[PDB]
Amino acid sequence: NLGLEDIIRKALM
Amino acid sequence: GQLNPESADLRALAKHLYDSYIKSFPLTKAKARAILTGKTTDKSPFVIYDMNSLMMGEDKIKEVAIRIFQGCQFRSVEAVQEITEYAKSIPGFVNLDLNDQVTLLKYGVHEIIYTMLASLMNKDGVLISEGQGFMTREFLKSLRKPFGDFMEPKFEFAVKFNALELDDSDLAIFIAVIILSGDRPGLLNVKPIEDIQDNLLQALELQLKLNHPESSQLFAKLLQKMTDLRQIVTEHVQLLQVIKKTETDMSLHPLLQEIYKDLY
Ligand SMILES: *c1ccc([N+](=O)[O-])cc1C(=O)Nc1ccc(C#N)cn1
Ligand SMILES: [K+]
Repeated sequence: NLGLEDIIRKALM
Repeated sequence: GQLNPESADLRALAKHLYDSYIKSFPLTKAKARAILTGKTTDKSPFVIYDMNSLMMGEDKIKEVAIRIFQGCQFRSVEAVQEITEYAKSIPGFVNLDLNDQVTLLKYGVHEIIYTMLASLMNKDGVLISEGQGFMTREFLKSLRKPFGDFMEPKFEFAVKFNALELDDSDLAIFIAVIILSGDRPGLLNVKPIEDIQDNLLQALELQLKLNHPESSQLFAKLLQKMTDLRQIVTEHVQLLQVIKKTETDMSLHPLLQEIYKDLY
């Protein structure tokens, strides 16, 4: 899920 | 076994992970077990065990299955953010390639959510609605297909996993080991991941030896539970595929749909 990757990417910032 | 600079470093790593665990996850296993065993005065969850009790607890709160999966994944955003924050505390994780960090987490979060879900389960059912409700296992199992088959494999995992009697200090290292799995698809640099997991595995083994004197091969038995976690995730991906390929009008009570959204 790209939405999940995006949630993880934003959280990793 | 000897108390040497090596073992002391592994105990410092376990304590560091435990402290970050406490800061990242507000709901711990100890808090969940206190609710399940009826030792929390301020929390007496309502028990939903049949259709009658389901409608009596109404105030306490596109295919139906897809909306449930969309809803529970949206309610799981906070968990993903907390798991991601925990991973930053794992020494070496942020130094890895960012693509590998995302790959490790995007597969790891599902297994960790199921690990945390097992803390919310006993043989009778599972806590819901932020510890304010308790949904029984047999009521879930009794629901019409395919819904009645959703949670039963997760209860079966939970009873075997909870019988290991791990505490939050055990789980902190176990979760870190899950994240640093160097066998995920699409990983670019596997060796730096394995080097970190090797340290986490040494810390896990020492933690289990000190914390569980009455267990035999608990290190091996815990690692075997990763096989169960991956099977649970794979079954969901498969079920969604056949659901995307089968057109079945599935009716489910809206209160039950709300409850399933608190599960995974
Ligand atoms: C959400 C709510 C309820 C259920 N359930 O009862 O089975 C499942 C879900 C959900 O979305 N689960 C899930 C499991 C694994 C993956 C992955 N990858 C995604 N979603
Ligand atoms: K019981």
